[PDB]
Amino acid sequence: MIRCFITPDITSKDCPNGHVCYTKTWCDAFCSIRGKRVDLGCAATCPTVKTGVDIQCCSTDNCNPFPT
Repeated sequence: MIRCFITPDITSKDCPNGHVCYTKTWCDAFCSIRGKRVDLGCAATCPTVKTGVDIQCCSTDNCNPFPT
């Protein structure tokens, strides 16, 4: 059970089976004009990410706000 921010809307949700919040960022084909993609979510464990995807995982409520 954890509360986290969730994309795409960027609002907080209860995740009854979650234990971490995460922020994933990466470049898609439009990175050069729109900036990085940002995924905010909750998971039972910190996700395993592939090359090109940055991730930050934390375990307190709403610890993954949209980057400023």
